[PDB]
Amino acid sequence: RIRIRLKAFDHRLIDQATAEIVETAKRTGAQVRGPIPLPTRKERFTVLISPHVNKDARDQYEIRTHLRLVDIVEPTEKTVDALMRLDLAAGVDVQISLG
Amino acid sequence: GQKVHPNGIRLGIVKPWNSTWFANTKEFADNLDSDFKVRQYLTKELAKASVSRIVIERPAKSIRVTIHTARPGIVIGKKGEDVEKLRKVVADIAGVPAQINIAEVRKPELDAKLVADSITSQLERRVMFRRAMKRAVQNAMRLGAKGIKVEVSGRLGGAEIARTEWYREGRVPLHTLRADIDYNTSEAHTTYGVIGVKVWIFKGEILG
Amino acid sequence: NQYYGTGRRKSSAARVFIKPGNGKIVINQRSLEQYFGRETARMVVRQPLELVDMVEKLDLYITVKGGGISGQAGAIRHGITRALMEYDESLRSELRKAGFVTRDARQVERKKVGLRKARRRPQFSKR
Amino acid sequence: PRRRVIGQRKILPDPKFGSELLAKFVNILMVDGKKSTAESIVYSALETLAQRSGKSELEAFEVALENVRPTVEVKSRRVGGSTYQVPVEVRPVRRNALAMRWIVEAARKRGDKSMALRLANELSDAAENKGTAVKKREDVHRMAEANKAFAH
Amino acid sequence: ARIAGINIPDHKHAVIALTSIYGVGKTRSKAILAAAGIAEDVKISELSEGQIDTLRDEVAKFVVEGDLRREISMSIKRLMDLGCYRGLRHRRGLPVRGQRTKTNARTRKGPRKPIK
Amino acid sequence: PRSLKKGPFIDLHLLKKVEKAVESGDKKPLRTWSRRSTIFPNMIGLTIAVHNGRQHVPVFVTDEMVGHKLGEFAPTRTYRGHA
Amino acid sequence: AKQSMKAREVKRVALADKYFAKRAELKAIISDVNASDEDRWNAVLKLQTLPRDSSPSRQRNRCRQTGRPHGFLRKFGLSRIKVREAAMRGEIPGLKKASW
RNA sequence: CGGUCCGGCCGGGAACUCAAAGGAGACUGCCAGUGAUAAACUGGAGGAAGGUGGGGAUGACGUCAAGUCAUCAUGGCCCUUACGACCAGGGCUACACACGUGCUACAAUGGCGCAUACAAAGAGAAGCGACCUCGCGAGAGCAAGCGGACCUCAUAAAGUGCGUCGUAGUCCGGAUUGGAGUCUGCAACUCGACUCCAUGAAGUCGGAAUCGCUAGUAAUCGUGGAUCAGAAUGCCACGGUG
Ligand SMILES: [Mg+2]
Ligand SMILES: [Mg+2]
Ligand SMILES: [Mg+2]
Ligand SMILES: [Mg+2]
Ligand SMILES: [Mg+2]
Ligand SMILES: [Mg+2]
Ligand SMILES: [Mg+2]
Ligand SMILES: [Mg+2]
Ligand SMILES: [Mg+2]
Ligand SMILES: [Mg+2]
Ligand SMILES: [Mg+2]
Ligand SMILES: [Mg+2]
Ligand SMILES: [Mg+2]
Ligand SMILES: [Mg+2]
Ligand SMILES: [Mg+2]
Ligand SMILES: [Mg+2]
Ligand SMILES: [Mg+2]
Ligand SMILES: [Mg+2]
Ligand SMILES: [Mg+2]
Ligand SMILES: [Mg+2]
Ligand SMILES: [Mg+2]
Ligand SMILES: [Mg+2]
Ligand SMILES: [Mg+2]
Repeated sequence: RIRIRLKAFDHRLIDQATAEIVETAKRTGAQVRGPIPLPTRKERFTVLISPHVNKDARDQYEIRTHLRLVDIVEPTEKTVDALMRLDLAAGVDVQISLG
Repeated sequence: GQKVHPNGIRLGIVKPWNSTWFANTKEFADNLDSDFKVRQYLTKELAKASVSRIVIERPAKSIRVTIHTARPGIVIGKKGEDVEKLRKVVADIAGVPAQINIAEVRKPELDAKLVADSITSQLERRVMFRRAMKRAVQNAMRLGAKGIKVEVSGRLGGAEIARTEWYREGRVPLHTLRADIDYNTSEAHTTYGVIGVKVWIFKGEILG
Repeated sequence: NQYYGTGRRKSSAARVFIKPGNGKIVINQRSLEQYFGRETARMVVRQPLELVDMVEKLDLYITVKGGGISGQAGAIRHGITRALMEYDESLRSELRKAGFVTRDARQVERKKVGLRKARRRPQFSKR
Repeated sequence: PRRRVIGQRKILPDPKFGSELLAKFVNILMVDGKKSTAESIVYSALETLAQRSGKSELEAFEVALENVRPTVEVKSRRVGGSTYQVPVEVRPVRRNALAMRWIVEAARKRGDKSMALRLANELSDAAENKGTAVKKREDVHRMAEANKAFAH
Repeated sequence: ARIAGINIPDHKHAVIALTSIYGVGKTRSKAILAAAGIAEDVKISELSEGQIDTLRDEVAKFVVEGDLRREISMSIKRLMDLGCYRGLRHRRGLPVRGQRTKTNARTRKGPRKPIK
Repeated sequence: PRSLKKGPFIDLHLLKKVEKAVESGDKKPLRTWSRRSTIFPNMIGLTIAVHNGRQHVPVFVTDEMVGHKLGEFAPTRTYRGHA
Repeated sequence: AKQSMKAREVKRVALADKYFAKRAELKAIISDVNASDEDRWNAVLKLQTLPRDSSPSRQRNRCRQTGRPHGFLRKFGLSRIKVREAAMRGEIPGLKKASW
């Protein structure tokens, strides 16, 4: 099987991108498992906001990495060329591995 | 100082970002650095033309710059010459193969950056600041926005004491998190000092 | 035959499977007295079967994860009451009087900024 | 508060006897949140005190607390140039709190070996109408009996 | 009674009375009783002179009171006559190993002297 | 403290200057900014002018200083007293 | 900060990535368990002969836009004030105000 | 259900905890009374939660010539073979004193030793570093797994069971000082952290006064992250008993 692990910053965009990859892979191949979600990595930061002196004045920010996993169990000869041909959306990183 | 950045409080819900891509924990800072280099370069070069926004977008080891401007004539000029002359040097700055998309904005007296640079350039060429503010305010109202609040601040053309003027009209709620509040600020360099301009423009509430 | 109930507490998630039996209260592959080292915690386990007269009438099969001693025990109580309302369905008024079905909506409060804990400020002084 | 009229707080009874009064007493004894050690102290103390006195822990603790319940208490009013200390008829749930608080404060001020023995000796004295808790109740009640004139 | 020339308490436990010597603490006392075979549950009372002989041999194997006070006095004296930084700090009477002295050096400065 | 597996620490120029001055055998002050260098027994009997920040304070090396780095004999701050 | 300080940190990055090889060489020859002892002495001495500014432990983490030394954030490369200004203008992706 | 090396561990299985995404839900909805037929309140049957469910984010016009020209930007003035640079060493860590904020305690609701159980949040490539061998230990050597619901940091502690201790300057407290060291690092003397052995100061609950907190709060116990070669009793977070 080839496992597909898609990391992104926006849940709407990652849902649309995994939707387009699951329909393009479904059209050619067979036995796509499912777009499962995994734990969202919530990186967090704390900034003092005064330029000189206030310890009691702070903002806190998050980068909420959303992360999905889509499995392809029965690849044909050409679905791997289909996905290496498929330019994916601007702002979604993908990792694919057989095994 | 009290208030919040009215773009930053709506970066999630209604307003989109200005630099959308992904990185690991390894190339995040270098993405930020090359992004800031091409931002400062593009602003400094096409500051004569009126840029409004820059969407930096790097899909899969190539960069893409979407320049929302209002006057494309000083951005382009002749038959696609200066745009490629800029595109090869954006590739030179970022180090990556590149693309430049250039988009227009309709009604160039409605976005937040353009009105701010209008008041800025008028204050550099030394007009009355009240005429500049009231001109921009009534221009946006007859252009049909729901609200505008402009505010100039500091060393207002012949003072030693620095007061802060603001005009509002229409309605422009800031504590609403579902409004569409185009906010931007700018700085005018006069020999009286640095005169600061801020402008809020409310376009319309957006539903879920 | 079996019945299901999910109980939840501070950070404890409990799975309860109720059957008619003879008294075997077995929790996470070890006995009740070998699991909970507090008669208050065993009391919070066996409270709704003290309200009803089903102490030794019905056995179960319980797993639990997360939380602490009392958090786990309260999750056990919540799952057992959910399963009893699945079982006889008529003790809804009785469990509303007992105050057991009411999912305890308290949580550890988040430490705010500038404050040493959730609500304690440091030593303010005029000078 | 000023606006809220807040009612009481439900506390679960003990697994030993079902006594809400003993639940309040183990709560008032417990400090730093460790409920288990105070549970062990109050269970040991009621066990040995019932073993001495004969009868049950519930009745023994209740009558030795009833011998140290206050009847009327004292609180400031100030309105002149000196402080009036007026008497007030206590509330029928607050007198329990005062009784158990004075008992555990006398138990902490006692000089015994272990706190189980401290509570045992103090509540046996509070059954025999003697001890620091009994003398504290009698002197608060006698100060209220002195200042009976400010029942305005 | 006597161990390394200095008495130890009698009613107390073995290692707790063996910690009462200048030079053997809890770890060295536990090692002494390990080498002696007397476990650490006995008192100094009900101990016989053969066991005290074993303890005396094993305790005199270490460096205990008098030699240890010669060691420490000679080491501090060595620093002081050498005139290094730690020697200068010892003869001033301040904390040596790098503490702060704007406040909180009171173990070496004693009490707080008034200025009047 | 310095790790035993690395041996001691003495930098190149003080080691070379010490070895040249002990191969010759003169008594002049060896001016030296290297405050951090462990004293060797081949430095015994010499005057080392250790820089203390302000001046070149001299130490006459004996046999007792066999492990101590040179700035122990050279107090950087100056404290007379507060009275 | 001062432009001398920014160029000084560029000097430090230059010398560090220049001598990344010899430092790992001589620190292997220092830290190894079975080694020729005068070779270990030579490794320590040559490690001193290397320039002091070629340690990776000597370069302070400046800001990447203004060179402010205190208040770095490694996942952004910028100082705290400039990262607040950039995060509120919107030049950093996925960076909203963490409400929890 | 199977097969069980007895360890979710391998065929599995979609029920469950769980992980997100989309939703439904709580609004005076219903009832009674007060209320001016109103706004509303006092209640209560339903409901997981009853009136803002809880917590955060959001800080109106402006006040204090508040703070920062040392994040940055900048009018003017001042320096220009120097107030600009570069390097070594020192200082920012001093100390007759005084204050603020914290931590450790003054112990028996406790200390010590031996077993025993229950988490949440995170962080990792010049990095996290298992297993195994050596060292009492801090750690050393070998070194797979890992950009990670996969592996590592990592054992949670208070708690529970037993023993002991006997109200003492104690088997409390742990300061300070000597010796021996490991790591990081060109380099631990000024000036790091940590370990071991020894040493065991003051302190026996605190005057005048003052502070925090209304419920998972106070109090108490652990764990992580940022910064970071090494260096937190702080800061920012998470749970546990309560
Ligand atoms: Mg704010
Ligand atoms: Mg907490
Ligand atoms: Mg603070
Ligand atoms: Mg203050
Ligand atoms: Mg004060
Ligand atoms: Mg000793
Ligand atoms: Mg500059
Ligand atoms: Mg550094
Ligand atoms: Mg109801
Ligand atoms: Mg109700
Ligand atoms: Mg609001
Ligand atoms: Mg002022
Ligand atoms: Mg320097
Ligand atoms: Mg400082
Ligand atoms: Mg071992
Ligand atoms: Mg014990
Ligand atoms: Mg005492
Ligand atoms: Mg001790
Ligand atoms: Mg010791
Ligand atoms: Mg004393
Ligand atoms: Mg409140
Ligand atoms: Mg870390
Ligand atoms: Mg660190």
